[PDB]
Amino acid sequence: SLPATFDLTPEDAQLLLAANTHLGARNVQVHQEPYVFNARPDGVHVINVGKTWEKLVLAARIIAAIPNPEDVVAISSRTFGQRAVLKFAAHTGATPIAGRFTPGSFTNYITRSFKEPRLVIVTDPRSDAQAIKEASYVNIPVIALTDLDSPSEFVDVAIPCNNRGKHSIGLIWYLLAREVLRLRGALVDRTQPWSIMPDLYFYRDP
Amino acid sequence: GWVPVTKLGRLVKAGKITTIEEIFLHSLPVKEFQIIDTLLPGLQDEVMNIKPVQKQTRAGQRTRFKAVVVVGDSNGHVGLGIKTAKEVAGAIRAGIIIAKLSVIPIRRGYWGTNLGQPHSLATKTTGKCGSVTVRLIPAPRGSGIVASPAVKKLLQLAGVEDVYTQSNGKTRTLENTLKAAFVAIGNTYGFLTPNLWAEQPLPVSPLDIYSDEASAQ
Amino acid sequence: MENDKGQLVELYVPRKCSATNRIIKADDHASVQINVAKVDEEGRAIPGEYVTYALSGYVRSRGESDDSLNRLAQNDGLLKNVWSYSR
Amino acid sequence: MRAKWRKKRTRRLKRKRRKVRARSK
Amino acid sequence: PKKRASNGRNKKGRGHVKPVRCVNCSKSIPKDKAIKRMAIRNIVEAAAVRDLSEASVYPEYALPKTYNKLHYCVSCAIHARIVRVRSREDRKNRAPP
Amino acid sequence: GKGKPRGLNSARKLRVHRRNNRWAENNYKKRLLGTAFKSSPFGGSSHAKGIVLEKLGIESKQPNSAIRKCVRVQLIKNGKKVTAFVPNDGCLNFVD
Amino acid sequence: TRSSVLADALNAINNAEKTGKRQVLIRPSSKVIIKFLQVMQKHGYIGEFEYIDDHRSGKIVVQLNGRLNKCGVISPRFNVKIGDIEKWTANLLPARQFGYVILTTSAGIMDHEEARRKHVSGKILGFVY
Amino acid sequence: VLVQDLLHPTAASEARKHKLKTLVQGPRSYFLDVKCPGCLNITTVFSHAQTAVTCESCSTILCTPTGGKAKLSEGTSFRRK
Amino acid sequence: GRVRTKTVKRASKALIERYYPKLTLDFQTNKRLCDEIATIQSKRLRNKIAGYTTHLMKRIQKGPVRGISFKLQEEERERKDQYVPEVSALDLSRLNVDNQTSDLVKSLGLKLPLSVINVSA
RNA sequence: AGGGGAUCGAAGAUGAUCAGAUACCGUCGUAGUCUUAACCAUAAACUAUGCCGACUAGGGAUCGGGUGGUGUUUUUUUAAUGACCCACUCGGCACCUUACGAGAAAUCAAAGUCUUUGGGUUCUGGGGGGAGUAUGGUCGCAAGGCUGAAACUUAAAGGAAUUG
Ligand SMILES: [Mg+2]
Ligand SMILES: [Mg+2]
Ligand SMILES: [Mg+2]
Ligand SMILES: [Mg+2]
Ligand SMILES: [Mg+2]
Ligand SMILES: [Mg+2]
Ligand SMILES: [Mg+2]
Ligand SMILES: [Mg+2]
Repeated sequence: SLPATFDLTPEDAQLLLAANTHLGARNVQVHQEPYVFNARPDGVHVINVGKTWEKLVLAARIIAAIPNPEDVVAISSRTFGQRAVLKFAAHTGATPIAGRFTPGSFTNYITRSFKEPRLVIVTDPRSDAQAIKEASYVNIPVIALTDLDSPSEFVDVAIPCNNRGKHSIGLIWYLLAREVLRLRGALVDRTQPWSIMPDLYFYRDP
Repeated sequence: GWVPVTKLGRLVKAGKITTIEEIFLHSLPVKEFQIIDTLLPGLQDEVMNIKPVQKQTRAGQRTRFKAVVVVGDSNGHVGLGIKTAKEVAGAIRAGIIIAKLSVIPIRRGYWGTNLGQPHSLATKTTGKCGSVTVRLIPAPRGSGIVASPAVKKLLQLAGVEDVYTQSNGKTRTLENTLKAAFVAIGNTYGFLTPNLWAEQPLPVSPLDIYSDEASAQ
Repeated sequence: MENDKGQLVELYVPRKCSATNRIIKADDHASVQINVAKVDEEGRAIPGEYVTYALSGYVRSRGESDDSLNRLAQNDGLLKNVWSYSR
Repeated sequence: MRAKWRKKRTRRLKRKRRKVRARSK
Repeated sequence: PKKRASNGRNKKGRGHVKPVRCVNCSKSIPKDKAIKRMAIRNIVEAAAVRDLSEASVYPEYALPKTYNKLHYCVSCAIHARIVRVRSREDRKNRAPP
Repeated sequence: GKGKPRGLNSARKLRVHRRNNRWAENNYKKRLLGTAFKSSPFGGSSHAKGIVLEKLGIESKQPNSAIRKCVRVQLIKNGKKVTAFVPNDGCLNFVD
Repeated sequence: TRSSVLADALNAINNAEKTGKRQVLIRPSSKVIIKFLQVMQKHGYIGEFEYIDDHRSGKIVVQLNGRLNKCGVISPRFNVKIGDIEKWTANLLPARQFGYVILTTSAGIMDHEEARRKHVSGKILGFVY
Repeated sequence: VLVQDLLHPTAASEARKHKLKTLVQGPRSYFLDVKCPGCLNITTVFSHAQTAVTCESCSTILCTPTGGKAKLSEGTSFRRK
Repeated sequence: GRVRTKTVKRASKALIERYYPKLTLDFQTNKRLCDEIATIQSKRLRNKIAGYTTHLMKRIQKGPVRGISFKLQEEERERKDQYVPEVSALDLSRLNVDNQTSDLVKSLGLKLPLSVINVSA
């Protein structure tokens, strides 16, 4: 189906290993076992990064299939993903919601933050649980940046990645944006790396 | 007049969606009763109960009136609406809106041979709300709606000609009984039968086809 | 279904969940339809051309959609070595 | 009237009914 | 109706545990249902320590402590504000502090 | 198996259980005991005849307040005394 | 103790089907179970099933196509005449057009329509739709 | 998981399972040839013996029964099968 | 005793929203400019609104005030948001990897400059 | 019926309190509390949840047994064994989350796999009282237990939850 130049190139694996996206939780929940390439001594479970790359590319194909990019919605209440979702918003259509989700954003058509998206990407199914719950009320597919412990309820596409490291969250959102742009007339040639680096997606103190 | 605030109402107003069956097929949530008014103009309503409910207070009992409303064309659609309000007229109007917003399809079928148009249900169905269980059984032609007046009126508004009804529980709780019946008729399109086993190409929703004139900027 | 002399009489023929083959009801608002853009040479989206799946609200409410979607996408060639039959 | 005390009172009436009957017997 | 899954006690697998006597009123209490507290007090005070350090041989000798496990009936624990009646959701919380 | 036996050969148990438990019904108990013939003013019949012994003024139960104008009757076929209401405005004058 | 291996098998299939499983294990796999599964298979209510041979009573893995609404046992196996098959179908089957009542006859284990056209009758095993 | 090969489970999963609860139940026990300190006569010892198994030369002990696998007598060598 | 009602707080909020450049830190000119940019039916209410506007401008001079967004602060919001380091933090500083991760990359069949290390148990 | 009879303590005494107090509170105190040999056979004898069997979801802790780590630890420095750690497994007392599903709800992994109603089997209930009364029988030294109505009377009694 894929040609594939879409295999995990060793420079992309280089970024994923450098962002510690493979360092998973110590308690894998039963729907997240397929994404586990063995534990480590001292308990950390390694995520199979190639499966992260395949799920990410599938997620970007789902995003690219959405006709209007502005009704792709990306959610991150966690600060570690707030800049990443905003940058994903700036580079794609990607109507962003960073911070509080304001219960009633998908229902309650009279709220000022009322959106009617075609797809929702969340940084954390635990922290953005209200948005996932509201998605299940109005037929919205959900992609989520999931660790091995995060729940998979009403999550259709799970990208297996570290949910704790800001580099991991910033990289996955940056890679998702890069792949989405590659799969349309915005990053015309797939071989050469993107001009902007994964760092501007990372949260910064204070 | 009416200016849509949702994508579905915007498409229905523009005429890109012309039947409510597309809304059923793609499970699109309905949040504006003007969509139902546009797509099903021949929709008749009926108030089935107005009973008061009271709330004890520091000073006496505050009374509101709860209206149960059933809408439906006699050709395969009904809606149920429950609304309590200060005034009976207000509860009735808002019940009519809620009833229209909840409009569901029903699967009508043949009791025996498929001669003519469907006249009954295609399957035995049950619904439950509170203690009340309402069971609908397909009935032969000319049987009529063998049901109590309230359930009979809901089925008449649905378009069923012949049906058998069995009830259990405190059926005098009218709102529970009507809800149980509304569930049972809603289950008609949930029940999988061998003539629905055939695979289908899984169409594309008009929310995607007409995404251009939806989501107005 | 269809009457004596043809004439399909169904208000509509509902969609079926691409995972469990359950009928997706009109009120199943937790059910989703997922479009995956088909990709030509050198990685392009081909708008309006999707591989489509439908997931029942039950599967999503059971936390099974991600695994089910892995299996269907792999069976359709979208994924390569994500889902495994034996476990 | 507590149930166990009504039981106790009924045992007293029964205990004396079975004595007047034995007496009248 | 039923108030608690652990009816009011901690007994699932016994039938009979043993009685204990309330320290406040001598009421007989199944030992698992009794409200138990551990009073660890200074043998003197929180304020006469300096006096006893000044006016005693054996500089800072031991400061011994007094240990006693108190058993309370439900009534005496509530009336002494040891357990402090709680809301429906908050009574399910078993944490001490 | 939700209680009751289900064996193909448990007909005796089921019929005896039903026999035992029909005694919990009011009508079945009364009919099989023959209480209408035995313990009832009318010996199981729909109507009876009697002689007016005396006119009574029965004070109605609360919250009502009225004199209900009944008669004590001694039944011809039994000799039992019954109280019968005399229904209408007046009509106690007709009874004597 | 285990009293009906067929009741246990059909319960396992029902509870698997209701939760959405594509497969189910069955133990211990009588031949009546096998014939019952074959009647469900020939009408499309299950898929392909496998008999695992342990040396005691075997097991079965059944593949499920998602089209089974309910398979059940009727215990006790009531004696059924020709003329009271239709009352069992009326009591058990959702509609007159689809669904099958499974019988065991000296002509074999079969559905009620094959029983009608062979003009044979017997005991009732169960139903499927 | 909702779709899995019940006929071909992983060997790791089967090894993890109870002996009665694998696809076809079987024993996790084995038999051993044991060579005693004294002589080189072959005696076959069950893994979960329950007998204080002795030989001809060292006619005292080779294994001590336990609640599970027997323990060899600290001076023997053994080979499975 | 001097808590401001939402009518004052909302009016001052909106005034800062759409008139921040025109406003100052001085109440005298702030009330003189409330006269022309807003229609207030009372001199006392206008004084309160301009006083709370001046108070929020004083707060704005030291860090942003939550809920209040004007052009002069949002432009420097994206100015700070577009910060890009001179060298990556995910580029190689000399790739420390342990045993299971090394098995991961070799199962993937990718050749990368790894460096296997041992972790104390 | 013997023995024992420290303690506490139906009865009783007595001091209080109060309108009264033959109750709560105080001090005594027989029976009893303990034991032996016989009785009795009842408790909110409760998980108010019969037993046997199968299946349906996730998790961690814990008790007993087992299996496996070139895993720690003391004893000669480490062998082993013990104890502990980790990972599994069978059995058990339970717990937590969720609500598939159930329920009137409270709530419930059984109280689920029920009008899509059937795995086997035992017991019990059929509005509230009268009444666990009367009568007969039977057991018991007795207290009492088991079995157990009716005449009559009545529009409610009751369950769970909501607002006050
Ligand atoms: Mg209470
Ligand atoms: Mg007990
Ligand atoms: Mg029975
Ligand atoms: Mg009893
Ligand atoms: Mg009981
Ligand atoms: Mg235990
Ligand atoms: Mg009755
Ligand atoms: Mg009764």
